[PDB]
Parts: sequence; C-alpha cells; structure tokens
Amino acid sequence: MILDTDYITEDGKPVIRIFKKENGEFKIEYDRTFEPYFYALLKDDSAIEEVKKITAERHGTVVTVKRVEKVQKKFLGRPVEVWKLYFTHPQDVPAIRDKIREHPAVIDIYEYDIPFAKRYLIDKGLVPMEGDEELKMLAFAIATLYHEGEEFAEGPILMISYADEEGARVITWKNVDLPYVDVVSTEREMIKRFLRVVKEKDPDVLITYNGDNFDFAYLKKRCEKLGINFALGRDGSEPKIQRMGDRFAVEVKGRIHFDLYPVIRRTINLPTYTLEAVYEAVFGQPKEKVYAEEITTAWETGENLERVARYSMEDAKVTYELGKEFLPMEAQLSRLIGQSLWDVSRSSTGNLVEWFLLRKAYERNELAPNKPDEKELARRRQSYEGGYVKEPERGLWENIVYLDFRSLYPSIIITHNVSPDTLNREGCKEYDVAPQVGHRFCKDFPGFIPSLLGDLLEERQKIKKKMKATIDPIERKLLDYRQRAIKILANSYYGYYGYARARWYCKECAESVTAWGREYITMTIKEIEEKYGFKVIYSDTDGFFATIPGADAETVKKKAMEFLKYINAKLPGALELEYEGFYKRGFFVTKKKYAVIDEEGKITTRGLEIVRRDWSEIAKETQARVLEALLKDGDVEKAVRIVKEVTEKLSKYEVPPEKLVIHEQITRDLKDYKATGPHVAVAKRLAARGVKIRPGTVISYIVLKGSGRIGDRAIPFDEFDPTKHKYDAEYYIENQVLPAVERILRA
DNA sequence: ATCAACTGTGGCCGTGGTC
DNA sequence: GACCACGGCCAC
Ligand SMILES: Nc1ncnc2c1ncn2[C@H]1C[C@H](O)[C@@H](COP(=O)(O)OP(=O)(O)OP(=O)(O)O)O1
Ligand SMILES: [Ca+2]
Ligand SMILES: [Ca+2]
Ligand SMILES: [Cl-]
Ligand SMILES: [Mg+2]
Ligand SMILES: [Mg+2]
Ligand SMILES: [Mn+2]
Repeated sequence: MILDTDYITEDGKPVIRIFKKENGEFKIEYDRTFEPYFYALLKDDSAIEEVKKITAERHGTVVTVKRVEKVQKKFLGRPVEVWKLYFTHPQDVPAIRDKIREHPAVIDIYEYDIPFAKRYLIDKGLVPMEGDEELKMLAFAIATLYHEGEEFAEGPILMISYADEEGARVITWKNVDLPYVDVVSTEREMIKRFLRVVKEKDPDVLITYNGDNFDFAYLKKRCEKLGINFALGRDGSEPKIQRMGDRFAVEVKGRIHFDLYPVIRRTINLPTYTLEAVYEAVFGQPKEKVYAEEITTAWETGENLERVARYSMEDAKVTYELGKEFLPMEAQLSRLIGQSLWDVSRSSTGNLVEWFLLRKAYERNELAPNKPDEKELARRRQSYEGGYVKEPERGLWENIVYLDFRSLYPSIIITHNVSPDTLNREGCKEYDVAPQVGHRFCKDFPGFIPSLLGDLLEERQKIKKKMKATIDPIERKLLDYRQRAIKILANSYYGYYGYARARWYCKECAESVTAWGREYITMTIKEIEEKYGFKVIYSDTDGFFATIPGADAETVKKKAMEFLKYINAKLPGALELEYEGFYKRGFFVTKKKYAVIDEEGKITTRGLEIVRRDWSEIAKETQARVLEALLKDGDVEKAVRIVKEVTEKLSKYEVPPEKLVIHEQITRDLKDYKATGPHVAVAKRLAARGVKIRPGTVISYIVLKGSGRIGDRAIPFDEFDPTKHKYDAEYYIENQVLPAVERILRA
C-alpha cells in the first residue's frame, strides 16, 4: 500500500516521492514526469497563443507556461472545452495564476489551489492504505523532569518508552533495576538509543498520544541542546513540525505519525481526555496516573523511580494497544476520502468532504468550482430553516417505541436528486419540487453529490450489518465508531451545501433538504396517530417516541411493526423508517432533554445535566441518582430522600470540594468577549498573572461563599484551600443541585 | 511544508446585564 | 421583579 506522497525539488524540478510498503518491504518510488497544471476558460481558442506567452517571476527565476492542451470537461454537468495549462514546477502556479485570470481573454481559471502531492494522488487514481498489507507499528511516550515556572523543555527527558507486539521497554539514564528498563549513561545516549530502536524496528506507523503538540517538540528542544541529529525519517530527515490552524502537527517522512489524540477526541465524548481516561473508556481496564510532580521529587531523591519507570512503560503499552484498535477506523476513512492517513486523521470535516469531492470530480471529468472570494463569502452568510422539534408531552410514559429515519438528510438528497447541477435545470422530463421553498430538482440523470452518497450509506449499513454478526464487544464498539463516523461524514455532505466556503455550495439545496425533512417527519407523525392510534410523545427532526396509551408492551410492539410496513411502502426511494428500540418507561422534560429505560434496566439519557461537561459533578451525580431511583424503581420517596440528603452535606460542608468543580472552555481571545461570566472572569485574572490563556483553554473553577456576581467569587480549583476557603454551599444547592433535579421532580 | 481554518440548524439554561 | 442577549454545550 501507499503511505503518503510529497514532492522535493532537485535543480529546479519537482520530484514526486511515493512512500509505499509492498510485500513487507518499504519502497520510495520517484516520479519526475507528472506535471503541475491548472485550467483556463477562454473567450476564444485563438487567444491561447497570447495566454501561452504570459510570464511571471518567483525569486528571480522567470515563470513560463510549459505547454497547453485543450480538453473537454463538464461544469456542473454541462459540457465545456477548457485549456489545461501545464508548468515546470508546482510553485509556478501561485506565481502566475493571477496574471492568467487577469488576461482579458480569460473568462475564468479553475483548480489552481490543489497541493501537488495530493493532485498527484487524485490524477493517478491512487488511493492510500489499500490492500492486504500489514503495517508495522510502534508507540512511544516520554517522561520529563518538570519544575513549575520553567521554560518548555528546560528540564531533561528522564525516560523514553516504546511498545509494540514484542512488548514494552523503557530507556533511561538513571539507575533503575527493572527487567524492561534499559539503562544508559546520559540523556544524549538515551535519545540516541531510541533513535537506534526506531531504525532497527523500522516501523511503518509511529503512534503517540498528543505527540503533535508535546512529545516531538520536547524531543526537538533536547536534541537542539544536545547536538543530536534526530534522524527518525526513513529518508534520514528529522520530524517536520508543521502548523495547522491554531495548533501544530508533526510528520516523520516515510512513516505515518499517527497521533491518537485528535482521533480519540473527536470520536469519544469524555469528561477528561487523559491517557488513563481514554484507556478505561475503550477497554474497561483501569490505568494509573503518576503525576508530573510525583515524578520530579522521585528523580531528585532516587526513590520511586521504579514506579515512574512503570508509569512510563504503561503509557507506551496502552498507547500501542489503542493505536492497534483505531488504525483500522482511520485507514478506512483514509481509503474513502482518498488521502493519506496523516492528513485524514487530523483535518476538519469540511476539508475531507471537499478532498473527496475533488477526487470524484476528477473521476467524472467534472471541473471543480472555485472557493468563494471575499465578496461571495459575505453573500453566503444567510441562514435557513432546519429540522422540526415537537414540544414533548411532558411527564412519565410507559411502553415507548422509538422510530427513526435511516440517514434522513442524505436519503433525501438521494431520493430527490438534490444538487446544484440539477437545481432548476430546464428541459427535463421529470422534477421533484421542494415543499415550502419551491426549488425544483431535475431527475433525469443522477446529480453529482446525490450519486456519491449511496456508496457511503451502503458502506455504513454493511458495517452495521457486520456489527450484528460479531460477538466480540470491544470489536463491536470499534465497528460502532466506524459506522457513526460515516454517518457524520454523510450528513456533512448536506451541511456542506450550506457551508459558505464550499466549492459545491448550494443554499437552495440545503434548505430544500431540511424542508423535505420537516415534511416527512410531520407526515409520519400524522400517519401514526390517525391510522394506528399511537400518541406521538416527542419528536426531533427525523424520529419520534410514541405509545398506544393503555396498551401493554407486546401490543405496542406489534402495532409499531405494522405501521413500519405501511409507511415504508408509502415512502419513495431511499427513505426508510426504522425501529430504533423499545423502552419500558420514559421521562421527557423539555425539547432535547429526556431519559428512557429499556427492558433491561439500562438508562439512556439525552441533553440532561447528567451528560453536560459544564455542570458540577455533585449536580450530575444527584440527578443521576434521582433519575435511577425514578425510572428503575417507581420510588418517588427515594429520589426525594436523595436530594434532601445532598442539600444537607453541601450545607454541612461534608461533600468533597472536588465534586463542585465547574469546567468551561474559553473559545476566543479574551478581549473579544462581550459578556463576562464566571469562567471568563477567572481567565482574565489568570491572564493578569501571565498564565497565557488561548481558545481551547478549560477553566476549572469553584464558587466560594458570598453574594455578589458569581464571577466575583470564583477561583481556579487550584487555588482552593480548605484552611482558608469555605465554598458557597448555598450556590451549589440553589443553583446547581436543586435546579437540575427539580425540573425532573416536577412531574 | 502547501492551503486550511470553520458541514448545517434547533434549543436549553445560567449569568449578568438593562429597565 | 420582568425581561433579554450572551455564551457553552448538547441533540438532531
Ligand atoms: N452532525 C450533523 N451534521 C449535520 N446534520 C446532522 C448532524 N446530525 C444530524 N443531522 C441531521 C441530518 C440527519 O440525517 C438528521 C437526523 O439525525 P440522526 O437521526 O441523528 O441521523 P441520521 O438520520 O443521519 O442517522 P441514523 O441512521 O443513525 O438515524 O439530522
Ligand atoms: Ca532522488
Ligand atoms: Ca419505500
Ligand atoms: Cl486556500
Ligand atoms: Mg436512527
Ligand atoms: Mg433521529
Ligand atoms: Mn435518523
């Protein structure tokens, strides 16, 4: 399989490098014959002799058009000849493209901002991560000597650990007597020993956990202090530290640096994303956390270096086993998008959608539209109407079925051929008309994006079908992440229609999809109440909860399956209503907030404070206890005993102050806030101390006894000290616990 | 490193403002 | 005390 592509320049000329792994052998293929290009549409064919002569400049070297070639293509499905303008070097394209657009005989240019390495993969029809090839993988982690108030990486690395299928080992330059610790003389020898281990094991994948931001930058600083050529790349290069939006990412040429953190962060929802928490979340086994401050007094005193060597070895071991499980996911997503796993695992969703569309456009001989310029961008900032959300019939309900549409919006795009190249296209025999908003969509030929969503949905449903044939629970959970990731990707094609930066943008298409969605779900609700006598308890966009009031579980289930047959035979094309579960009891508080219990006593809760990252644990823990006493047992006297038992204790100061921490993210530069709530008030004070707040910083604070604004008496939970701070028992009772549990206990 | 960043809307609710 | 906008996080 192909791992990655890039290019280098030799004596002015690009050379594509393709990093392959075939038959257990690593190979670099070199391509010097593939040419960079973009396209120009001309007012007339005669003007090509002029456009051919346009020149630019690029660090003193004159940029010319190398050769041109006339090609027939489609733009939004409509045929058109354009001129493919070829250049000697990729960097010619940004140097000359504006001078070509500016030429009065040039109506427009296209595909002029496509990175050459990825251009190569698309035009060659090459897909990374294809084939039976078993990649060799190696995880690594580092233990560092930390002192608070020092510069980054001022202290040494104390241990480097790596793990793979042969096991886990720790390299260190302190005298640790353990069987997996290899002892060397200096920090420099330790790094050099790791470098040699990577060269000897020669892994295809290097796995870290946040190595994009920590491990590699630390290594780089130490190698700079120590005079070490950190030649981890298969071509002898050092790790290449690239900028990616607000943060960094690191590549190792010839291998795949799979940083697990961005992948895990986007597919599992957790309170904290410590390596320990993730490992517990995925496998169910506990992993211990030795702290950067237990580490530092252990190294200076000699004691408990073996416990640190064990925490370092565990870090590498779990990092490996995690990468073992998640690589198939990202290798499949990499195969579907047609780009490298390094890129696909790190990039925004819109960008994946678009790289997928550029490849399909190439395969179909469709010219790509350009990104919007700043004028068009400002024009695309109108919003539109979305899904329908019924106000729930509040309270407790028995024998509830949950019926839900299979991939609704993508199904609508497929069924009604909803796409920019079919919108109000004249001349067709057949049209579907969007309700409320009126846009017409031609049905005579598949639309570009409609013809792509079907293979995605098919892929997802096969994964779900295979989820049904496997007994292994961990393997079933990983299959669950994969099909959910495809669900999100397919739905992002719909959102992409409304995305101001999209090339194939189409706000008519996006509001047509939602309008069809409101039509289908509300027709389904009317159908199930009028023909079958159900009562729709609650509904959100494409599914609903319903019961036959007074009927037992068997009757509600049988009559629910009857309705599905009826409705699914009325529904056209790819629309399909699905049976998504039966619940013995349910409690619906407001829109988006409810909890149900299945016929096994497993509670599923949605939107309620229990699941929110920004409510205090004491509040979440109490509402969880109230809910469980409420839906499992029919014990209203138990729930009320729990809240009163928590009121006292908080008032008596008997509840641990760790359960009162509020976590809220900073999302912008602190100057740009217009409303200063408690998490901003704490963060602005940190900024005044030189703590360097940035978007993404989580404020973890606690509220102390007082009466002013809440931000006035909030401090970082760091600075909490029981000898000196009594917390605000009245705040945590009247503003955190009681509000949460009372909205439930109103019924 | 060469663009990439940031798929869409609906909705609750605590906070700290105005009036 | 009535009301409303901001901001964060969640459900689709
Ligand atoms: N993350 C999202 N981005 C954009 N639109 C979304 C997203 N999540 C949901 N929607 C929209 C499009 C969905 O088809 C519709 C209904 O949501 P939902 O029931 O969760 O998903 P679904 O119908 O695509 O999948 P499933 O087959 O699992 O029910 O709401
Ligand atoms: Ca060469
Ligand atoms: Ca049907
Ligand atoms: Cl760009
Ligand atoms: Mg569903
Ligand atoms: Mg749904
Ligand atoms: Mn659905």
